[PDB]
Amino acid sequence: GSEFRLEAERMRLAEEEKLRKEMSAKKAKEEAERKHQERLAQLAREDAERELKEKEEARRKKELLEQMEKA
Repeated sequence: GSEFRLEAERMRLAEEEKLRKEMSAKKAKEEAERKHQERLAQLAREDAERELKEKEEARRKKELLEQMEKA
C-alpha cells in the first residue's frame, strides 16, 4: 500500500500546486484590470475638472470685463 498512498499523496500535492499556480493568475488578472479602470477614471476626471476650470475661468473674466466696460 505505501506506493499507492505515495501516489495519492503526490497527486493531491500536484493539485494544491496547480491551484496555487492559478489562484495566483486570477489575482493578477484582477489587479491588471484594477489599475486599468482606476487609471481610466482618473484621466476622465482630471479632464472634466480641467474642462470645467477653463470654462469658468473664462466666464468669470467675461463678466468681469463687461462690468468694467460699464464706465
